[PDB]
Amino acid sequence: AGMELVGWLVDKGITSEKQWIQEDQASYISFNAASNSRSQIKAALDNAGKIMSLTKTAPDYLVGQQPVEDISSNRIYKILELNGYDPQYAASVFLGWATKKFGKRNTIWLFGPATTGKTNIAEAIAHTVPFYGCVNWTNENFPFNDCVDKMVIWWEEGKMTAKVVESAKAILGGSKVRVDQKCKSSAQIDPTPVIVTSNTNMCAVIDGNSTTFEHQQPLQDRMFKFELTRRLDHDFGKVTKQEVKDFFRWAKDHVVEVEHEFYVKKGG
Repeated sequence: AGMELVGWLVDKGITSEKQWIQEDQASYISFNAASNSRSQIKAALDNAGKIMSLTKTAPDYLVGQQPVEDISSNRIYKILELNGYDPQYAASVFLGWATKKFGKRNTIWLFGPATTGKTNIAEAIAHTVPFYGCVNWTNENFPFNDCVDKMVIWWEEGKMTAKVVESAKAILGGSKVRVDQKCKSSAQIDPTPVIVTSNTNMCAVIDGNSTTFEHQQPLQDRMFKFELTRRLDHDFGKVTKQEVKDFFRWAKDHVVEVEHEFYVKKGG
């Protein structure tokens, strides 16, 4: 119906024609059944996307709209239990994290070895959302260049530095900050749930030829830490976006009180 598509694209979280085809070819063909308007398709995709990135949030897409029958086979549910965490408890911190419920503690850190699935979970979540940012650090100058107007920020590797830590603490803590880009333009990063993935200590800040833990406690106050040790190995497979969607839906239908602390407990 003209540009009635813009409401649909936003609902499905579709941001590209190619993605549209791959996830729901049938509808692509259905909407364009009586002419394939280059110009119309383009402006719909653009309008959507502007609408998603500027006024929508992580929960609108991470929280699956379908009831979850058996969560026991969900790869995120497994890996949590495997490493000794109460699934339903861990789930609640994730849901609250995605929701900006624990103000300040706006970051989830998955610490552990290379095959423990930390990267497997983080990546599935970042890709489940319409817009996500990756904290580079290859650009030590502007490491947060890709963090504006995103629904999730994935901190995949590297180490903060003395010159960036003040900004880092704000993003990690969920506080609005402006990241000066000299003449060009000072970008503004709004509160965004951040997920960190590392095998090293993320609280250790590099300051030239020395490393410091001077910021350790402030950094620790903004995170929920998980420790993953059980090596999973091939055949476990990659957690899927659908699995991401069910986990958060399950977490919402079985929400328990969460302890506002750095180390996530394992009881249960």
